[PDB]
Amino acid sequence: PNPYERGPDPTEDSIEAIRGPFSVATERVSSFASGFGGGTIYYPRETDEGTFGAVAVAPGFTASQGSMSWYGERVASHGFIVFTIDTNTRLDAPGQRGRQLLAALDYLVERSDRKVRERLDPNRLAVMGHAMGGGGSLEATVMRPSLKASIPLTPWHLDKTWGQVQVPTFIIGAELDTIAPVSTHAKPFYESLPSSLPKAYMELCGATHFAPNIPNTTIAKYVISWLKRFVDEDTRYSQFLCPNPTDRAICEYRSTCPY
Ligand SMILES: COC(=O)c1ccc(P(=O)(O)OCCOCc2ccccc2)cc1
Ligand SMILES: [Ca+2]
Ligand SMILES: [Ca+2]
Ligand SMILES: [Cl-]
Repeated sequence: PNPYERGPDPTEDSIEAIRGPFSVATERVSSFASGFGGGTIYYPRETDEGTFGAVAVAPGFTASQGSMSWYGERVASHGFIVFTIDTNTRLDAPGQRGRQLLAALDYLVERSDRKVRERLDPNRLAVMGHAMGGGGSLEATVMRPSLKASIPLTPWHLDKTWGQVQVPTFIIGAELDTIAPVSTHAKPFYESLPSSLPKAYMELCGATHFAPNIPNTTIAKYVISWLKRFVDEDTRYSQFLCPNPTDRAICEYRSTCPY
């Protein structure tokens, strides 16, 4: 009965697939837009099952949306509006990246053209980001507690305490990261999140700081599952999140399961 359920019942094969059951169309947003550097909107074409939630996606320091473009088709085809953004400058700090993620979401709600706006549920928004943009994902949830989900990917931030976060948060770390080492960024972040929050931490064996910038089935399958569970309230995806996954590519996993 869940009004936000989209797509057939999932399997291990369907969440690993490079293409979900929805066909995807795109829209380029100029950098002239206020509040962020523009980006690319990826949306599902089919409307017979209802509107969709959205996730804004930020890159890291010195990087552009091209470092995140593969999340666009992969995630949107499982039933989401996906907005891979550019920041105002490639040198913006994490707090700036959080502010601009929220401006990108507000663009979708308030400014987008009819093709996008009529496919969107403005009540169900989420944030995701890489490196400093993962620090921005944390920042955005403090700025806006009504967000449905947050996914910081190999996140970087000098602030190590996130005990006021109220948004379900999934931190992905890279075991051999030397730029944002898991021992000094991802793990203290995760441990400082409220213990009553639905949250998870996944550490990828042998991975580096730029693992999130190339197609990665392990990232994709649980990014999709997390957005499904919390943006769509879709408990069909709880089976992949709880108990903790044991994929060979995972070297540590922590969670507040069951949820
Ligand atoms: C300001 O403090 C820092 O130097 C610094 C702190 C954090 C991060 P990041 O968002 O986790 O990195 C993501 C992109 O790789 C960085 C990079 C790429 C290419 C050439 C040099 C550096 C980056 C830099
Ligand atoms: Ca702009
Ligand atoms: Ca464990
Ligand atoms: Cl690295």
